Amino acid sequence: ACKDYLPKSECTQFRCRTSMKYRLNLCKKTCGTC
Repeated sequence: ACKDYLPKSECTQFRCRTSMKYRLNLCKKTCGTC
């Protein structure tokens, strides 16, 4: 359902914490949002 546009090194749970882009724009899950 939720894939990643980058590796765990690019999409950090932190990204979804404060950065919206990395969540929806980049990876779905890897960023911690699915």
